Amino acid sequence: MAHKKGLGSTRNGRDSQAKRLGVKRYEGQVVRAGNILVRQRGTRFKPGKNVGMGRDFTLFALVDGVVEFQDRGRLGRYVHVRPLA
Amino acid sequence: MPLDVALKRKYYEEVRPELIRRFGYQNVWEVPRLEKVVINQGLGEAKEDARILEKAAQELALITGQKPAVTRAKKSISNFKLRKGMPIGLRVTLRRDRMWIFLEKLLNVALPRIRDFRGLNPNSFDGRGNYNLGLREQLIFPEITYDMVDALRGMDIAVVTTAETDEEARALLELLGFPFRK
Amino acid sequence: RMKYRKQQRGRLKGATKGGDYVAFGDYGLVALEPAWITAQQIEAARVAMVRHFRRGGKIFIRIFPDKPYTKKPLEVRMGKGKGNVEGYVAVVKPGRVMFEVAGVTEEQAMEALRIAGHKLPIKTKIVRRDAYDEAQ
Amino acid sequence: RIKLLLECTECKRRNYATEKNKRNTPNKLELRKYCPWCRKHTVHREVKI
RNA sequence: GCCCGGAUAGCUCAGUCGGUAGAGCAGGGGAUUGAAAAUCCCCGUGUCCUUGGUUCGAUUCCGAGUCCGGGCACC
RNA sequence: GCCCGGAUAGCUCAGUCGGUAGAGCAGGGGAUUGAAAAUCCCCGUGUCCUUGGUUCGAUUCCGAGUCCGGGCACCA
RNA sequence: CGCCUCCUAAAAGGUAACGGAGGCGCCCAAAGGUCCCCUCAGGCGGGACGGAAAUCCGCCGGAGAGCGCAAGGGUAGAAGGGGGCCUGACUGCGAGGCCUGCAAGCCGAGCAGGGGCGAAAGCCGGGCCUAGUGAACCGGUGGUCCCGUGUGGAAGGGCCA
Ligand SMILES: *[PH](O)(O)OC[C@H]1O[C@@H](n2cnc3c(N)ncnc32)[C@H](O)[C@@H]1N
Repeated sequence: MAHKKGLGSTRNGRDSQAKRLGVKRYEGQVVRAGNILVRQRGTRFKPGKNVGMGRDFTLFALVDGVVEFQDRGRLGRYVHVRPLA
Repeated sequence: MPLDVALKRKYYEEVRPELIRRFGYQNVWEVPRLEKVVINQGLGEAKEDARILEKAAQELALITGQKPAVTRAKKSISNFKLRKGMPIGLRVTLRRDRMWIFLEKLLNVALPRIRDFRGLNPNSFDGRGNYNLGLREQLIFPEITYDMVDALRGMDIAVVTTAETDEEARALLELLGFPFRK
Repeated sequence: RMKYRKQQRGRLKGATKGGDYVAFGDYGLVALEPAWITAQQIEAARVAMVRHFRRGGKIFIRIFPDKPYTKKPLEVRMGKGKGNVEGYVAVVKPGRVMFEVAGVTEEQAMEALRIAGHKLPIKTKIVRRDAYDEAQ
Repeated sequence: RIKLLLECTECKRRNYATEKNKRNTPNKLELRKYCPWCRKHTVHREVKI
């Protein structure tokens, strides 16, 4: 008396908003304070000279510097801002 | 009292060079002397809090300077694997001389003293020649009388020695404070 | 089969090549053109062999009951959480080092395999130890 | 309503500053500190329900 | 495709909110009977499911889990 | 969110218009006890929720605080 | 049927699916500041009331114990464990950037008033961080002391909190 399918909605209600962060400011490019560079939800980044780590593990330009990519090899990743020009 | 003080002083001072070169021939170093002595006893869970905690007091006290308050069962022994922080650190880490009139009074003057208190213990320290042996019953009246029926018993102390390897350490407190049988 | 005390529910699907080769006794069954193979079928061979071999002196192993295959429903219409666990098996694809001993000493072992796999489920080949292998 | 209720700071009749706060542990106990725009900084006090 | 151990004495179920556990039935020992019932006196019983955590203290308050339950499984 | 009531013995509750704290039940103790009772006498404990002021003093009087109980009204 | 975390986004970033998984719609009055100290679990060997597992001694160790809460990142060159003193979990504010079409949400040197931790070289405009969140209307209260429908006031009302 009525063979038509059957209920079946087990459920995987999963979700994660999109995001940002990362290696976000190109070699050498003109990098001014206020200008953010590389955000890290960790510590792949050590705020070297003029590199200001914001109250969030966010690499922000502390000075008018040329984009200073300072991978200090093994010490870890070290970010730096070079004395303008 | 200060009697046995001068005593340990000498026992060791001389015995030291004694065996020191008797076998050493290093440079009369901690080959093999003894330094500082911590003492530990029957953990707070042995508690009643106010009562036997204060008794732990009396005892730690007249014994070597330090005597218990009221807190001995937190994060509780509870049921088997039931325990949290560790607010029951009741011990004396006193460091030197006091310690020696102690090697004295203690080992050499209270050693055998109560119920078959013989001492026929194998490899006393042996865990690197530094201590081992704590006794499982107080020096009864190392002072005080009935100031608690069960009062205390789980007693065990430890010395910080340099009597490096055993045989050596053995020479050390063996003749210095008595090596309990085989 | 055996893929006991797993950890997750299901895998996914692909295939292409891997890392099976060696030897391990000199009575070898190597796949060639497969993919996953029923842990069962597997046991099948296991049997086949075991039995043939005067029924005693042990064979060895090879792959494992590896993944969880799901036909999900039972035959419904499709949209389940794709749930349902159901058939568990091997994931071997480039002629793989499938290793089986016993002490047959011969084309007897041969037969054993012959059927075991002839059976099993693919274009495959068999042999022995042909170019040793040096490790650290 | 939970052991989390909102209060705010006011200062010796010469201002009031805000901020929420709680209820739990030491409950009422509510002096605190803070600084109003009164004078240049100044105690304040806090309390205020 | 849910509702609460929906727990705690041998059982059926109270009680707590963390201090208190209880009752009925069962049961053990005497009494009545010629002997059993019934009836009459006396009595003992609890990891309060396991579990970590908090707290000075947890059966009780949180966190995880096991079991037994309850709403659909069918248009 | 206002508007009323209470806070007392272990339980439920009396209580000068400021001078004492009292019932009822539970709990315990003896006589009675085929017997269960009912009877029958006897007790047990109180910052009278807390903090101050009124008064020679205050369970009481007033303010304030916490709590529980009632009620009544809204809620973008 | 809102948000955080991991996979698939396939290597920039970034994307469905009735695709996998799994948490939050608390608080922490001091896990909020800074100054001074310290420094894991676990392995082994030796020990009172032990007695698989406390407490103490003796070694060993890319740190896998740890950080309210889930994941992931980080990370004891401690954000982690302990002591002292204290409120900036400040108002005025910010240049200049993350992402985003909207609004959002988010990162922040430095100038001012004003303090607090050291003597100070300086850190502090909440926490170790990524979830604990809600326009607009409407109306309340603590201001303010701007407006008032002739003028004085006021019902009432504008901006602040
Ligand atoms: P009935 O007793 O016929 O059993 C199910 C029948 O109903 C139809 N059906 C069930 N569920 C449906 C949804 N969600 N959409 C459309 N039709 C649906 C089936 O055809 C089945 N025969």
